[PDB]
Amino acid sequence: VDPTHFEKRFLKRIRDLGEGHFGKVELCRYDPEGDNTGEQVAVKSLKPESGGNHIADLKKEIEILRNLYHENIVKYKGICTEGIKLIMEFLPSGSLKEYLPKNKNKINLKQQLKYAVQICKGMDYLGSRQYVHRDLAARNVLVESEHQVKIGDFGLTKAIETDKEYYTVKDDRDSPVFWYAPECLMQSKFYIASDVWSFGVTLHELLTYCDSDSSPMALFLKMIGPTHGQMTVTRLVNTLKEGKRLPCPPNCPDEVYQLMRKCWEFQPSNRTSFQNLIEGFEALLK
Ligand SMILES: C=Cc1cc(F)c(CN2CC[C@](CC#N)(n3cc(C(N)=O)c(NC(=O)OC)n3)[C@H](F)C2)cc1O
Repeated sequence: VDPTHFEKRFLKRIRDLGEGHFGKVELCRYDPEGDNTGEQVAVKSLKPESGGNHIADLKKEIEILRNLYHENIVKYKGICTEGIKLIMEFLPSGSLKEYLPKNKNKINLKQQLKYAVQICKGMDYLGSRQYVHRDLAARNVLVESEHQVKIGDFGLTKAIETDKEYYTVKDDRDSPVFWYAPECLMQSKFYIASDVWSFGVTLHELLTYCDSDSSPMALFLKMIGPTHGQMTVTRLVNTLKEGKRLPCPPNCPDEVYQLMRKCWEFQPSNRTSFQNLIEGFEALLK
């Protein structure tokens, strides 16, 4: 028996956990014994279509996640082969986006900063292994417990070539533009420092308990105009070049806001590092 080999005949679909353009993530029970006692798992699969081989990308995502081992990175469980399905642990609390709005009374600033540290430890591990995530947002941060988060999705993750500072693409811009650094929006280049920018926006989300009326998309559209359509991104790049940033979350101490501002230095080289963030948060927690 290979315990990472999940037979289709035993993998029972329960419900959708999410959708994207090219695929979905479903709650399944792997129930070899057929009595509903099998373990619940999360299952990423492509909708039958995926031309610009989404299959090749999913296979590379599976290979990335199989070889990540960190307590703040969602666990690989295995595959289901037919087309292929990525099986992961199921975290029934879901993302910070579903959990924080329901648990503000539970999650105070101290716990928010611990979650901030744990995201940074995840992200520093992925950086150490020469990857750029390119999609760091609260919707991609899963709640293991009141005390623990894990980065839960690697759909856009890429290897930076050895002796390169960044990864270029212009694949499929369903891009999360309200999470992206200017060098990402302007020149489709992604540095580790780009994920640090993305982390500052995710920190803002965590500090606003992912309220939809304070979302980075809501607040940016207020700054530039909810109009604009095909002009949005320029207008956003314009806003950033003028030095405009997301405002301090209500009740966020200036010293936390100042760590978030260091994520948002226009030049990648001018940005804080994940290691420095962990230090600044740990300082604030003592
Ligand atoms: C084909 C590509 C593709 C498809 C997609 F649907 C998504 C979108 N997506 C990612 C995984 C997601 C969020 C995270 N992190 N999630 C994982 C779990 C879990 N493992 O338990 C979970 N739990 C949950 O909601 O519990 C109530 N949510 C959620 F499914 C959304 C991204 C993609 O690249």
